[PDB]
Amino acid sequence: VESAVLRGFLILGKEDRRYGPALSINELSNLAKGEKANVLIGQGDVVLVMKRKRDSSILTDSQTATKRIRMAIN
Amino acid sequence: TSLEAIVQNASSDNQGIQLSAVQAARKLLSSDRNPPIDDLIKSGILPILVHCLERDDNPSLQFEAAWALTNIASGTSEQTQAVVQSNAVPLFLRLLHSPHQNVCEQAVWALGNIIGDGPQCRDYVISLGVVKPLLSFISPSIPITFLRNVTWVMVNLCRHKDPPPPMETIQEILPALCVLIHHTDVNILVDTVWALSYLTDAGNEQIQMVIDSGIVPHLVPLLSHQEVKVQTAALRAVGNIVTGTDEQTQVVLNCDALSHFPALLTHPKEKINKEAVWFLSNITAGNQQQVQAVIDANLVPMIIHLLDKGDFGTQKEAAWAISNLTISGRKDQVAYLIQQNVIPPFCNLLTVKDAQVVQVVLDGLSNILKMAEDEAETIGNLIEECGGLEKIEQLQNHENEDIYKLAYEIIDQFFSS
Repeated sequence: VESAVLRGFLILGKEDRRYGPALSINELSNLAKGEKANVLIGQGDVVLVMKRKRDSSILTDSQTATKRIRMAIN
Repeated sequence: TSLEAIVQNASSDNQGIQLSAVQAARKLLSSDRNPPIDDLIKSGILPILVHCLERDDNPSLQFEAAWALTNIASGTSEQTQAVVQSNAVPLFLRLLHSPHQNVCEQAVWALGNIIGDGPQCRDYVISLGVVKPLLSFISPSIPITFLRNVTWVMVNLCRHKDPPPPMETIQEILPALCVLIHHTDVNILVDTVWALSYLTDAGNEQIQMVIDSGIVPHLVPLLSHQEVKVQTAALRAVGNIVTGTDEQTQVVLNCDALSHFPALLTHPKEKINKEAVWFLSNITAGNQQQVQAVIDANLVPMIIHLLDKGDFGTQKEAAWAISNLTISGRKDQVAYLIQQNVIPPFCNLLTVKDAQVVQVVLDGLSNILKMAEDEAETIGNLIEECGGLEKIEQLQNHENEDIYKLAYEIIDQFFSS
């Protein structure tokens, strides 16, 4: 059960507390796409993981237009 | 005819003179791509322009003033903020109930710039109740140019995921999207789909809203739209969905999503390549039925090809796809991967500078080896022959101790006599 959850996550390495206090394997399924977390995978076993369903690259040239000026009537 | 003169005549109690002056201020604000906005803001014209919105007796003046304000708000955050700090926003909302289309439309436009400035501005314009008046304009009798502006503001309303748009907004906007996704106009279609992007980007709860609306069977087919701008956005939208749960992912696959991917994996544009394998990487992170579906759709060799000959971006996405399959899949599913010659193009990525990719490849190799049991040596031999072992061997350096440790254990468990 617990290792099935973890099959959705990439173990990156040692705990990195930049990413908060260790989580439970059950709390792991509350992450956002691509989100890194520290998780407790056994007694005295805390590692950094990344979610395998991932985030997208930042768009730039692809359609944005947040603000638009009106140059003329038509 | 100076700026200081313009602000003076704009104060006149006469309306002809005033309108003329406000028209002049608008003209200074639409003469190029870098208008004298800061100067206009400093002239004291802002409160005057704002008060003109009150003038129901003069739609020309309301429209001209709104136009000048719109252009000031099209600028930087500080310049947009100057407009909202003049208390313009509630008057724009008022003008959305104007019986005159010109005034309505310029109010919509100006509000779009203000909404687009950020989530706080978005939330404020929303809380005053912009969405329902906005979406009411959507009718078949509305002029396309008007409708394009509405749909653009609709996007801005959906943008920013921390904090994401409120429940009420999303529930209002989704059924309007169901309508607009059927439009033939390309600009509108693009916006409708980008609004769905952002909606699906706020996470799994919002994705369920998009799914529950019934819009996805109409969205997946836009992966093959003749218009690349539509495809790019539909790829992002549907792609966001399949970062959701397995059940959510399945909703998309059941709309025959994977049939659309040969033409994206071989697309001329590398950006489309990259986003296509990104998408597919999120599928190989699914269950076994979903890994099987990628295989059955004959997509793996195009993945391994892009993994081999693609630009770095697409290769990065390709390695994840492979690695994700390597832990999602059955034994035979991985066997297929190997007999499709994944081992050499996968190993060649161990040289790249992006450390994450390298751990992702190393993680892949490790799963492959721990999974193929009698074939550990057999696959060990594949890794070695393409020069992978050589690449793994010298990843045993300390510049990345996570990479190091993983390189060591593979070599200790699988390549030590």
